[PDB]
Amino acid sequence: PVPPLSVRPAVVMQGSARNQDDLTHKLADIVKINNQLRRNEQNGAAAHVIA
Amino acid sequence: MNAPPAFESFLLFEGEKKITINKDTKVPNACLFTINKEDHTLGNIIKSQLLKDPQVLFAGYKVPHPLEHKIIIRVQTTPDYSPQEAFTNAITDLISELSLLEERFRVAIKDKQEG
Amino acid sequence: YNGFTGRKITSQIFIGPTYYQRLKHMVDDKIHSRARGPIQILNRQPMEG
RNA sequence: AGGGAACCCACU
Repeated sequence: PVPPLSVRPAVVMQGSARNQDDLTHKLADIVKINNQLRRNEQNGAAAHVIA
Repeated sequence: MNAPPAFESFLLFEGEKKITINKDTKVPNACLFTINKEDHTLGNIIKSQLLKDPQVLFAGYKVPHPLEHKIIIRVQTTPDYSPQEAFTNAITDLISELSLLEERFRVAIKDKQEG
Repeated sequence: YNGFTGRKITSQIFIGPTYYQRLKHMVDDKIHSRARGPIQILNRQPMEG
């Protein structure tokens, strides 16, 4: 489950760049690794890299 | 931030009355005089003068709160007399004594200055 | 002597010069009250401080 | 429309 934005609010900061919660960065890591792992299945790859 | 202005202790606010009179209903012939923007100076002299009056049964004063500028004077007299009368006569006596004292101080100053 | 009445005080009073300090803690830097002001983003409870 | 964390000093 991905919590709503109110659980991990992103605050408009002095620098115009928006600020992201810790949970959002962790979810970004999870999505990246999930997508990479999905790529290494639709096209076969060494069981070592999958592990 | 919450400091009262210094003039607040002696200047009457708009609509505020200098003196109010109420009856003390516990006992007969007793009145409470509330005076605004006065302190121990007047209260003490008035009370002491009232205690000099043989027809006054009770006289006392108090400042209910030092951060407020009110005095309460309670006066009880004999039934043949009135607390209003006693209060008025006490002020008259105090004024007379002060006038005499001022005259005599003037005379003493003149004597001292001449020699 | 009592200032209000001018009467002497029955007990005599210990009095003299003593070095006193004014500390930095002043009430006007501490007094605070709130009635529905700003709230935190994450929980919607009143801010701290 | 407005942040946050960390640390330090201090008060009862």
